[PDB]
Amino acid sequence: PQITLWQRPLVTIKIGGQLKEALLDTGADDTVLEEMSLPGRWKPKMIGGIGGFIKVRQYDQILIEICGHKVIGTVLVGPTPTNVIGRNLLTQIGCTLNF
Amino acid sequence: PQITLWQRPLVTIKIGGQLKEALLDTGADDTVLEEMSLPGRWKPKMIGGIGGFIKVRQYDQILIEICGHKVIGTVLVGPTPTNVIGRNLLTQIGCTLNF
Ligand SMILES: CC(C)(C)OC(=O)N[C@@H](Cc1ccccc1)[C@@H](O)CN[C@@H](Cc1ccccc1)C(=O)N[C@@H](CCC(=O)O)C(=O)N[C@@H](Cc1ccccc1)C(N)=O
Repeated sequence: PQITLWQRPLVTIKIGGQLKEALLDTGADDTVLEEMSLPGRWKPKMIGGIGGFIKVRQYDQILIEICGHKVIGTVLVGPTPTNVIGRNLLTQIGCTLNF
Repeated sequence: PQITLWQRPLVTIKIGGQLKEALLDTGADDTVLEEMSLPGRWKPKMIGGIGGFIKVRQYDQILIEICGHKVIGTVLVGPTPTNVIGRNLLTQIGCTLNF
């Protein structure tokens, strides 16, 4: 739908059988979730933002249901303060900015 | 206009007589710009993101022209790696997410 920015753009997502809330973030190249049990293989990675860099684990082809849409993509799991849905998934659900 | 997320959502902004590029970021409560000479009074502040926290200076009622729209709001200036336009200004230009 259409979502204004008067409040944080938080949505419900389903990933790995669990329900979580996540921030739709146009300024994030990647999707990064707070520490969680995810199954499968992975490679370590380092990502950066305002404040510096953190080490996360990268899982590829993970199924996530964002609002009503299912998408498969990479999800980084590590010490982020909040779950953020980045552009790698936002393009999959057809998300656009408008003004 | 309508902007997809296949690439970073970078726009041209004019602030303090200078031209700069900035990222439209729905996941940022605030607008934070790389170190720049801005005139006026300010209060120190600390902001956080993925990676930790940084110290910035806060200027209120600063005029910024984002794309074709003029807006007046708070702008944080400090050591951010890239200029980000946060929700405090995105609401001013009527920016919405859609999918
Ligand atoms: C700007 C500020 C007011 C301090 O708010 C946030 O940081 N907001 C974050 C959400 C949040 C707010 C408050 C509390 C908790 C959580 C989120 O929107 C962050 N958005 C961008 C802001 C930003 C972009 C670029 C530079 C500096 C800052 C970001 O860090 N995005 C990261 C997210 C992690 C990721 O996607 O990997 C990113 O795209 N990083 C890229 C590019 C990069 C590399 C190295 C350094 C900086 C940026 C990357 N591939 O690592």
